[PDB]
Amino acid sequence: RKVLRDNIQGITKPAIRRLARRGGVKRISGLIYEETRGVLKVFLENVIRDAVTYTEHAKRKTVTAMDVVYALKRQGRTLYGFGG
Amino acid sequence: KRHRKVLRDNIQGITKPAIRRLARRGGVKRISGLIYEETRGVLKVFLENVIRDAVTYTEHAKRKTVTAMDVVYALKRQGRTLYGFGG
Amino acid sequence: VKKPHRYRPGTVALREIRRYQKSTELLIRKLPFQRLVREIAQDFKTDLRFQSSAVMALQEACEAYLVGLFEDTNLCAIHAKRVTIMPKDIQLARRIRGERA
Amino acid sequence: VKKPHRYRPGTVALREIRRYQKSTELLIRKLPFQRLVREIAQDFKTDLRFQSSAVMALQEACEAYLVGLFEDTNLCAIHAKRVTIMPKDIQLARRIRGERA
Amino acid sequence: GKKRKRSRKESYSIYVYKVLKQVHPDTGISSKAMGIMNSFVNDIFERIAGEASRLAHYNKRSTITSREIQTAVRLLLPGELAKHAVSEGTKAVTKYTSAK
Amino acid sequence: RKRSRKESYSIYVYKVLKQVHPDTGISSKAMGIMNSFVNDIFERIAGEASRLAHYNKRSTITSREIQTAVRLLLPGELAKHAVSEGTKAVTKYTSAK
Amino acid sequence: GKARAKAKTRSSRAGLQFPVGRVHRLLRKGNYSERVGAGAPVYLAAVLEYLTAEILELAGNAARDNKKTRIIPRHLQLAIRNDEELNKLLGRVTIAQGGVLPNIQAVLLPKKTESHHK
Amino acid sequence: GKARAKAKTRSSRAGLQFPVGRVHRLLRKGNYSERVGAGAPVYLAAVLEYLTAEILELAGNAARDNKKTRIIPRHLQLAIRNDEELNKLLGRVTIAQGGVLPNIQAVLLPKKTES
DNA sequence: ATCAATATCCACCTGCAGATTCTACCAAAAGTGTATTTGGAAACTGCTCCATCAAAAGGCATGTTCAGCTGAACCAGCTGAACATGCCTTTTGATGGCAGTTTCCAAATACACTTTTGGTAGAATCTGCAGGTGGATATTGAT
DNA sequence: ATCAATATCCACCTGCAGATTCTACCAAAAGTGTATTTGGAAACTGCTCCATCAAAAGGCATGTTCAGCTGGTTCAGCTGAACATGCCTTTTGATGGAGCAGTTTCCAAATACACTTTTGGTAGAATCTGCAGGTGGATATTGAT
Repeated sequence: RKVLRDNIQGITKPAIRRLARRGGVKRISGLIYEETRGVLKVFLENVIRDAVTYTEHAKRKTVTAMDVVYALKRQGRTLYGFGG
Repeated sequence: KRHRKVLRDNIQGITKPAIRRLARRGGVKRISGLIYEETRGVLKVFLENVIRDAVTYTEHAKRKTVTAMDVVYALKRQGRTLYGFGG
Repeated sequence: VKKPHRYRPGTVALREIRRYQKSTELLIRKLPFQRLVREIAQDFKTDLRFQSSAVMALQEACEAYLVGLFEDTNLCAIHAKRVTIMPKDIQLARRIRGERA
Repeated sequence: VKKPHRYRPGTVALREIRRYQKSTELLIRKLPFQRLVREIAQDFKTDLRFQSSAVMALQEACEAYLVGLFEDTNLCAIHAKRVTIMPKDIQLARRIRGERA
Repeated sequence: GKKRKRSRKESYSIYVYKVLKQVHPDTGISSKAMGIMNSFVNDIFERIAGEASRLAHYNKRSTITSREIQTAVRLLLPGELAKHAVSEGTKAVTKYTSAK
Repeated sequence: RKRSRKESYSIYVYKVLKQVHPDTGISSKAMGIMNSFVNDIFERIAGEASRLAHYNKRSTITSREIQTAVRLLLPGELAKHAVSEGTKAVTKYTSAK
Repeated sequence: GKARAKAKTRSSRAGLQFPVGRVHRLLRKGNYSERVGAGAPVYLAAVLEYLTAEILELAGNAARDNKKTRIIPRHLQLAIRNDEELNKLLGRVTIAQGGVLPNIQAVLLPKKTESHHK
Repeated sequence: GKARAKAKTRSSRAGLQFPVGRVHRLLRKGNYSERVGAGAPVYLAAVLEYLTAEILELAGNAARDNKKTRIIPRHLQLAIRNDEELNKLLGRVTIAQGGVLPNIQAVLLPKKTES
């Protein structure tokens, strides 16, 4: 198991641009990208935090799609299409 | 004609200075003249939805009196939970 | 008539802010609110009655909703390099919170 | 021709908008997202495994969240008589939604 | 215990396909979409049953009847959708009670 | 059977207040807010525990489901202290049978 | 003694396609109430059928406009967001592989040929 | 035969002030699970007690700050909104007669060159 | 408003990745027959609310005055969008212990009953604080 | 900066409506003993995650130019904040009375329990077919002049 470090930078500038394009944004300041990365990291942390908690209750070491769906549900971001 | 006088043009009882005061509690220093009518409409939309749900609870219980608990539950479903009136 | 005092625009507004943010009393008159409530309920069901505490609860909820919206509106106004809130600020605040209609 | 052809700024962006709003494929790369997820998860629990569908679910949620925020951000930018989104627009939108940052 | 162990998993898929064939005879549906509709149905199920439970408990009633379902529908669903759903439910209960 | 029979958490809130700040009273309105608060957190924890048990096909609510619900529902530093208090209470209860 | 008349089902009696029996079992199993009346699952099944038909109807219309005979998630998202009431009910739901509705703010469009006035 | 050792409440055994029997009754009555374990209500009662003590502590501190000996709703709202974790947990809750926190946006105040 | 390049849409065309269709199996629905619980009809209680009205009251409405805001226009220069190279970094395809059954026996907990006694409604008691005077201090504006 | 004009905070006193205590009592917590459920070890087991490598292949980090957007500056028009009177709707405090929430009893009606019989719904293996991608033209876009 290799330690993972400095990986938020793999979410490149053009991918963030593409997402902004889907949002209808025409022009983007250069400082937006790092801010966006931080926002995403916080969201992800909270979801993973809850998903692993469900995992730990069941004494399982594999995070399922349903664990994520429930974590998202309690954060008000219900996701359809990955089960139940 | 027994009771229940018909209620008409009562939204004007939410006067300009009361709205101004609420805006002041919100930290607003200067207010355009067109804000007031819009605000009145916004409040009516909120209330209608709340009363709609409150009266529904009333009807299920076969009651003719709206209780505080009915309102609290109606507000809960709109994500604006109110504390202090029981439950 | 001689040398009358007059405060500049903004000083009294700030004094009113300080006053109302220090206190907790309800700012809308009870009776007109009662009449509004009865009118709205009447359009759904006739001859309804109301407990006094139900109306007080609705008043608390309504005022909390408006204060929160005016705070968000003020941030939108300041964002546009303005100090005066306008209808377009409320519509934006309502759109982002998801209170669309 | 003597000079290579070049579209003016504000045309290719629109073409990209129409293209990505017409399609549904995921716009973030699978591999760096999966690595980031594992990195975040590592600080909470050791020796974790992940189902592939868990990562696809997280990616759909993340992109939908960012898209919604960029829509609201764009309306905040336009509100200030600008066409360029800035960090202050994101901070305002997140403040109005009630998110802690 | 059989030689080849294999589980069971229920879904609303077959009923959605019957309804689809009723509304659009010359139309299919992908597996992902069917999964989305199953998720949708499950969500509305949980919402209505949970709300009906809450209503019954506040009024100290131990039975969930068609009345609580109707009320739940009126609270969760908006306007004309609520009116048409209510009409279909009432029609169904009336046909059931007679068609013993 | 006269006049009626109600119930509240009033007496227990006053004891905690007297233990933490001996020289302090409480208004009736404030006590009502705390009772509403307690009922709300009760419903939230029990409801989440119910959902967890249903997802794991378990018909019993144990101290594990409450603990997990607390970690999901309460934020950061608040959850660790609450969990520590609950754990100490459970160990003292099982010891003092 | 016994006759054992041939089996009929509640969905057939109510004139519905959705399973009344299963909904009944799901209500009993799930801690909703201690007991469940006979009419509740019929009404609920009918409501679910109406909502399913409405969604599938609109998605099928969007599918025909795109000249596709099979419904994909995109067509359901388009159907939901173009219907005011479904959008309200599903205001906080994400449809996987659904995308978003096309919508460009007028201000983002080029000036016009009025800028190319010649 | 029967001796009937005297009763002792579960709260005292757990070292708590909040009850246990009632919480157990409320879990059974409310369709949460078919059965409820003995430890669940102790843990829950302890959690409710800690959070209550936290609110009452901060509210009494605000009371002394205003030189008042009795807690009113205003003090509870001030306590919650000035505490990041309580504000997050109770972000969508309205405390009646609570008012709001004092907060004026810096750019709306007059410029401080006035003398 | 004609001209070069451009991207994008429109008609055939194929095999293939699902999507539909069809047999066998079985958990799970439905059908009888009893027991056990109920929500609705009726009656009786008394108590919370409603209509309306006589008298302050402080709140609101109109009507004046004006400092200061908004919105529009204009310009320096900085910003980020298009676009050409060539390279990392990603994509696909091979290759080599933990989630899900089955059993168990035993920790844990339902169910009925009796016993104790803690909590709660209400009469008495207490007491913190709104309210009201009054003095001394902090903000404010014109000058 | 200097100084009259208004607000704000504190010190003090006093009656009192709301908060705290003492009775009384009764429905619910708690201990005891049967009987019941299912949770954690312990042993399969099969299947699907994890590294690892190798051959592509294309998207993006770098670097370049240059249209045009932002934000600073000025400033004219208007326009809401502030304030002086006079109406006048809200507040209080009764007075009458009226009908409806709450509780109790009894009931035919309705649902669970327990067993047996029977079949639609799932799982897997066989056919159907709609379309991602590719090929070839035709025409709306954009821009330069």
